[PDB]
Amino acid sequence: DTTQQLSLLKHVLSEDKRPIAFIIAAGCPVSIRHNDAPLIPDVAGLTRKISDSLMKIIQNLKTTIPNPTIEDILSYIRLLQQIPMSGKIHDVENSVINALEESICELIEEEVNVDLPGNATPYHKIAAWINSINREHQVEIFTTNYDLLMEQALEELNVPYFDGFVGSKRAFFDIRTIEENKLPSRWSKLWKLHGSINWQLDKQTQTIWRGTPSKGCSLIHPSHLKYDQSRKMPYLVMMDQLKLFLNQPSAILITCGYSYKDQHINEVLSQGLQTNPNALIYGLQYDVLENYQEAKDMALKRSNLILLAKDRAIIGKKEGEWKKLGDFQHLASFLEEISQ
Amino acid sequence: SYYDTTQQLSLLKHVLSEDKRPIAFIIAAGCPVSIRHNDAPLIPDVAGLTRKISDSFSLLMKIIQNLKTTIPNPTIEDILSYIRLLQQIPMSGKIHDVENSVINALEESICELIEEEVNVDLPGNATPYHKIAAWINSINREHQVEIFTTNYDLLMEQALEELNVPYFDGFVGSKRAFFDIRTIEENKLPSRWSKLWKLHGSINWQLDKQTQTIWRGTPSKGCSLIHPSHLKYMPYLVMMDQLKLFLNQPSAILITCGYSYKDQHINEVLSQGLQTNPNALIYGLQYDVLENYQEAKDMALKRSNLILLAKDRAIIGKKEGEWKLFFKLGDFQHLASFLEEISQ
Amino acid sequence: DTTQQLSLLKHVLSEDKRPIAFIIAAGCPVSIRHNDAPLIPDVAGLTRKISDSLMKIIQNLKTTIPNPTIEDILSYIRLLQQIPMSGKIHDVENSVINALEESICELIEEEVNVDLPGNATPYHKIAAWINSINREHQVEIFTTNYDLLMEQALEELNVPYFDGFVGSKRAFFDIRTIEENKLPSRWSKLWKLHGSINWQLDKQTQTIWRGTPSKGCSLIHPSHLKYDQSRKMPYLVMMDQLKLFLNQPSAILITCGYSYKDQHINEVLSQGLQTNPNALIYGLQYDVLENYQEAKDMALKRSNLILLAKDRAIIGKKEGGDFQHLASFLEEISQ
Amino acid sequence: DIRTIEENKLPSRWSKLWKLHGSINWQLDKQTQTIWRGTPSKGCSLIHPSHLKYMPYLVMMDQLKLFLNQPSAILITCGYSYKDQHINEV
Amino acid sequence: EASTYIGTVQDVNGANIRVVLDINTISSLKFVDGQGYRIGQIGSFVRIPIGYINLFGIVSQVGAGAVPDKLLEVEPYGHRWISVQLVGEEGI
Amino acid sequence: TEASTYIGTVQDVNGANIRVVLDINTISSLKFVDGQGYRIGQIGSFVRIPIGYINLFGIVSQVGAGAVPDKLLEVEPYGHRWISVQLVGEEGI
Repeated sequence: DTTQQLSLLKHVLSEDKRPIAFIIAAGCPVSIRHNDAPLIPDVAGLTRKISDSLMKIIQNLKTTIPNPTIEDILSYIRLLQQIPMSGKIHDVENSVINALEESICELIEEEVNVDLPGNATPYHKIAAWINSINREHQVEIFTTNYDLLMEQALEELNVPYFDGFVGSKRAFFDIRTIEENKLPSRWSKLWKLHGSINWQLDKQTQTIWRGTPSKGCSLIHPSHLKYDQSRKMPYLVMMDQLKLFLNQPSAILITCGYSYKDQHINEVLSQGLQTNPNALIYGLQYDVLENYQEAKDMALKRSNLILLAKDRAIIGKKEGEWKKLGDFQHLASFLEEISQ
Repeated sequence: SYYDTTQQLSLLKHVLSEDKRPIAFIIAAGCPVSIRHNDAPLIPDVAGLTRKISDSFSLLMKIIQNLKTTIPNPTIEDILSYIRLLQQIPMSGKIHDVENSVINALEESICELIEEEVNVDLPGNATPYHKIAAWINSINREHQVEIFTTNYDLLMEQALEELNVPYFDGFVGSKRAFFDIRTIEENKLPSRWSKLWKLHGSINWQLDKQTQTIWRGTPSKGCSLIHPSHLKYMPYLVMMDQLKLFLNQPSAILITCGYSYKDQHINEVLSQGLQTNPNALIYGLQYDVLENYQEAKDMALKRSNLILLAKDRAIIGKKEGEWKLFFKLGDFQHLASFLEEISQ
Repeated sequence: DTTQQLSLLKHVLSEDKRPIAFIIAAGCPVSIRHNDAPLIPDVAGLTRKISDSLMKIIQNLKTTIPNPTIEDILSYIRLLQQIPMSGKIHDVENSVINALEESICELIEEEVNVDLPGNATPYHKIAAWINSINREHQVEIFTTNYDLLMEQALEELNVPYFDGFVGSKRAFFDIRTIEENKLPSRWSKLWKLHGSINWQLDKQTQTIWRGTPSKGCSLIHPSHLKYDQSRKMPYLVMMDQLKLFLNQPSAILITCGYSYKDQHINEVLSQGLQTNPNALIYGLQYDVLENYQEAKDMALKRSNLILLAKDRAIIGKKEGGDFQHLASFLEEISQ
Repeated sequence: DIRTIEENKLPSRWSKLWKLHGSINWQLDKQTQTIWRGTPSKGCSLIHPSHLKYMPYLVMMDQLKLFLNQPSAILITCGYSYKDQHINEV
Repeated sequence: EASTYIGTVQDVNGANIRVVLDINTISSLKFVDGQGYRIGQIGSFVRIPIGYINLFGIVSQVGAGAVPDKLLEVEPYGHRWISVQLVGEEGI
Repeated sequence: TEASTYIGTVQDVNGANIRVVLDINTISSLKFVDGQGYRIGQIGSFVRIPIGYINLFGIVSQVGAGAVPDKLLEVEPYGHRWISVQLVGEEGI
C-alpha cells in the first residue's frame, strides 16, 4: 500500500544518519506557477521559443534524430564552428552559425533571468528543512538546471553553501578544495552539472570563472574540447563527486522531476548501483509510469533502484499497483510535515 | 642608545621563516601610494582624497569650517560622519540653511566620485601584492595568515584571485552573498584557507531595503557602504572582536605597514591586546620621521612588547634609540621583496 | 478549546529539567490597581502627563511619525544635543534643550518612584511560586519597566536575585560575571532592557554605576555613544545574554503584556526562533487579536511561535491575559 | 569488469597490462551495448584512440594517474614520441 | 604564569639539576619584551629564584641525555628534559 | 607534509655531538631529490640543520648501535635507527 511506503520513507529520511542528497531536473520550474503561468517552461517550451525566434539545421538533424532539444542544437553548432570551412552545409562566408550561437545564448539568458516570488516558494520549505537538520553528514545537492533560483532561496534563508567556486566578482574555479573535503560540517555542497548562466570562459585559457554575469556571453552545457583537462574541469569533477556519493555507505537518496533522459547520468547511476548494493535510490516520476522506458529498464536491471510514479509503484524490480508525492509543492509540504 | 639594522633584519627573517606561530597583517592607505601606474600613484593618499573632495565639491565650505572649530583639519571620515548625523536628524537643514534634501544629493555625488576614483585595477604582475600572495602560497603553514585592511579598494582581492589564493571574508554566496555570522565564530575553516577582513568597507558593499540585511556583490550606482563605522542600534563589531581574539593567541605576531596610527579605536584595541597577552609582538613600520607619530611614540613608551621602525628613529622595549636615513623596509615594495626573497 | 492549552501549559510547567522565565512589559503594572487607579501609567498616560508639563519639536516629528512616545521624544532631544549648533534647526538659543530634558527626567523620576503595595501584589505570588520550585534551572527575568517594583517584591521574600551590579552606593558593573556565567543554581538573574531611574552615568567616564538615586542624573533607554569599546551603557550585553539563553537547549518561554512593538527585541526573537527549531514563545495578548499585526505575522512565519489572545488564539501558524490570573493559575498549579 | 579494477585486491604475483588505445580483439556487439574481449573478428574492431561513445579509456587513464600517485613511483618510457596531448598532460 | 618562565625542577643531585620543559611546546621562542630567546640552548644560563635570592646555572645537556632512567622506560618518545649545572648565586 | 630532503629530527645534543633519529618509514635506499639519487645517511655524507634563517652543516661520524644514547639500549636492546652527527660549519646570511 502507499501508506506503508510513505511511512517507511518518513522514518528512513527523517532519521539522522546516512547522508542526504537530491537531484533537481528541469521539471521543477514547471510545478511553480506565477500569474497563472509557469515561471520557466519545460525544455520543449524553450525549444519552440527558439523556433519562433533557419530550420535547415533542424531538418538536417531530424533525418536521423527525433524531436530535438536546445542542447543538441547548440552542440551541433559548436561542432560546426570547430571546423574552419564549415559553411559548405549552409551557404558560404561563415557568419550564421556564430550569429545564431550568440543570438540563442543571450536569448536564453534573458529568458532564464527570472526573480523568485514571495515566501510561498517550495524552495524556502526545502531550505528551512535543511536548516532544521544539523547532522554530521551534510546534504549535497545536484541540479541539472541553469537558473539561480535554488541558491537564491537558500541565501534568502541565511544558510551556507559551497559550489566549487571561491572568491569575488572574478572568482576562479577552486579545484583541490573539492577533494580534500576539509569543510565545516554545517556547510552544504551545491553542484550544477549542466552549468549556470553566469559562468564565462577566458581568452588566455579555460578559466570558467564565476562572478557578475558577463554581457551576453555565457557557458551552457559544457561540451567543448577536453584534451587539456584540469582546466574546464567542472563537468568531469561533477560526475566524479556524484559517483563518490553513489559509493560509500549512504542509505539515502532522493530524486525529483528527473526524466531519465541523460546517457551520461544513466550509465553512471547504473554503475554506482551495481558497485554499491547497500545504497538505495528513491527516483520518482511526475508522469505516468509508461512514459519512462529507460527508468523501467533500469528498475528491472538494478533492484536497489526504487521507481515510483502516478500510475503505479515499482518496488524491488517488480511492478506494483495502488489501491500524491509527484507534486513538488506536495513534496515540500511533506518535508515540512516530517520536519515539524 | 644605538641600534643595528642587520640584527633586526635577521630577527625578522627568522620570525617569518617560522610556520606554526600565527601571523597577520594590516594594510593601510599608505600601501597603495607606494605603487604608481601613471606619474602619480594609482591611488592617492588620505590627504590627496581630502584635497580632491575639497576642490571638486560658500555654503559648502561652511561645514569644513564648522567642524574645524572643535577638531583639527577635517578628513573624509569626519565629513561622512557629519553627513550621517545630519541625515539622522529629520529637520537638520537649518544648520546649513540650505533646504532639507541637498545633503542627500551631496552624499550621492561624493559617493559616486569616490567610487569612480577608487574602482581602479592594478596593472602588471610585478606588483608587491602579487609578491605577497605568492609568499603566502610558498610555505604550507600550520596556521593560516590573516589579513586586515582599512582601505576602500579591492586590490588585495584581485591580487589574491590572480595567483589562485583561496580565502574567506565572512561572505558566502554566488548571487547575493549574504553575511554568515555563525560560521565565523565556529571557525572550523579549511587549514589552507586564508582570511581577509576590510575594516572600513569597500565598493562591493550594498545596503538592502527595510530588511537591512547586508550583502556583497557587484557595486550599484548611487549606493556604496564605504562608511568607516557610520552608526547602528553589525559586521564592524564582529570584525573588531575577531581582531582582538586573534591578538590573544599564544606567541601571536601582528605586522603594520603604512599605518600612521591616527585612529583612536584601533590604538585602544591594540593597547588592550598587548596588555592582556604578554607574548604578543607588533612591528610598527613607518616611512617618515618618528616625531610625526605622537600616539605611536606614547604607546611605545607605555608598552614594552612594541617595536617601531622609522626612517631615522626606532623605539624598542620602552627605550628610544638611534640607528647605527635607514630602515629601507618601511616602503611596501621593499617589504614585498623581502618576503619574496624569504620564500625563495 | 481553552482546556486543551490550559492543560498543556500546566503539563509543561510540571515538566522540569528545562529553564523557565518571563518577560514583563508596561501593561502588567498598568493593569495593577492602586486606590482604584493604575499603579503605573501606560505609555499614552505617560505621554499625556509629559505634555501636561515647546511643542514645536513634537509638531515637526509628527510630520513623518504618528503620535509618538516618550522614548522617541527623548531620543530626538538627545540627538539635537549632540549636534552643537542644533538650536538654529528649532528656533534659536539651544539652552532650552538641557532644561527641558532635565525637567522631563525629574518628572519621570517622581512619576515612577512609587512604592509597592502590601502582600496582595501578584508579584509576591510569582516570587513565591518561583522559590517553591527547587529545579536546577535558574530563572532569568527581563523587564521593560523603568521602576524597581519587582526588585522590592523579590527582596521582600529573601529571594536571591542578581541584576549584573554589585557593591554599594557607588556599585560598579561587573562585566565578566556574564562571561563565565558561573553562579550557584539557587540564585536568580534579572536584567532591565531600558533601565530604571537607579542607574546613573559618570562625568569622568561612562561607568553607569548603580546605587542610591542621584539628584538630577538618571539613565533610561540606553542609546548613547558606543565608541568607548563597550561597557559605556551596554544594552548589547543584555541582548547577548538573551541570545545565549535562546542558544541553550530548547525550552518553551512565556511573556506578559508584550505588545511586540520593539524592533530590536523582535529581530533577536526571530533570530533565536530560526536558530533553535523547537524554541517556543508563549506570548499572550490581553487585547483584540487583530490589534497585534506583528504578532500574527511572526506566528505565520514561525510555526513554533504560539500566540494567544482574548478573542482568538494563533497556534501552529493558524489563528483560532491578566497578570493576576496568570499568577493565580501558577499558584494553583504549584499546589 | 569495473568493480575489480577499482577495488584493487589482486594477487601480488599477478601483473597488469593496460591498453590505453585498445587492441584488435576488442569488439562492441551493440544491442546490449556492452564491451567485451574475444577472438579477433573480421572488420569489427575498436581501434579508437579516444572515441566519443556514450568508457574504458577514462578508466585506464585514471589507473595511470592513480599509479603515478603512489609513494616513490618510477615510470620508464621507451619508444614514445610525446606527440600525444592527453598523455603528456596526465 | 609570568613571563621569563621555562619549567619546573624535578630532580636534584647536589650540583646537577634536571629540569622539565613545560607542555606549551612548539613555540621555542618565548618572547620577552621584544627579543626572543631560544629555549634550552647549550650555552644559555638559567635562574632559579628561592624566596629572596636567585640561583644561576649553565645548561650542559639537552634532550634524551638529561631525562632520568624510569621516565624513558615509561615513555621513550618524550625528550623534554635539560641538565642544568649550578655556577653561583646572587645575594640580597 | 614533510618536504623532500628529510631525514630525521635531533634528539640529543652534547655540545658538538648531535644524535639524530631517522624518521624514514622504510626503504633507506636512494631517496630521489631533483632527479638525482642520494642515499640515506652514510658515513662520508653531510647533513643540513636549518635554524630559522641560517643552515648548520655537519658530517656523519657513526651509524648504528654506537650512536644510540646511554639508557635507550637499556630500555630496548634491539632498536638501532640512530646516527651521530658532528657539526662542522655554518652558512650565514
